[PDB]
Amino acid sequence: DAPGQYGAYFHDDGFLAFPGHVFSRSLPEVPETIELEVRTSTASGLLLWQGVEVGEAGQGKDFISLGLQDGHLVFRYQLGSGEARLVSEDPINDGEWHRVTALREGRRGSIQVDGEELVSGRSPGPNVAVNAKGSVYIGGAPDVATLTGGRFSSGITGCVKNLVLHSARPGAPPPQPLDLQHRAQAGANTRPCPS
Repeated sequence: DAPGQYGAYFHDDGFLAFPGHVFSRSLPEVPETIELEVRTSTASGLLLWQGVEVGEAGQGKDFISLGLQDGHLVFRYQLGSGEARLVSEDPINDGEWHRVTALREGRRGSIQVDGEELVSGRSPGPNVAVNAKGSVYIGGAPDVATLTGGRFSSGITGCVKNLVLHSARPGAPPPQPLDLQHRAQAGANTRPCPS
């Protein structure tokens, strides 16, 4: 009902972080979807990260992530037996809005940009489930390299909006975009992004 409720602008290495339960999972191999809209000129940086709870390895070093690499969308995950990395054909860091959708069914993944053709990928077997219950970071983090194990080194400057995180637990209701302005547990150098 308010401009900016579902969008956030990141600058000067800002970020928001949400409790892990915004991206709750359950049973291994339950399908999961990430969808968001992004506008940025940033070539390399983190869009979304969820890794293991602080203090829990354990939970192994599993993670799910979305980001930009030389402007291309990248979807990268680790279930405990090797990383998958899916990369868009084209760069998306043109400062115009794009919709990006990342889907996973156990080891198998796909990405789609602007409702165009799928690109698929797989992580090596046998592991099928992500064990990560840490906070969900959007747009960056206070120390991106430490958070991501060096895989990313910065966030983005730009907006993320209409963030849908959904593990399709049997019987559960439809997902809804996350209220970025009222549900974060931590953040800095961010403001509502009208669009």
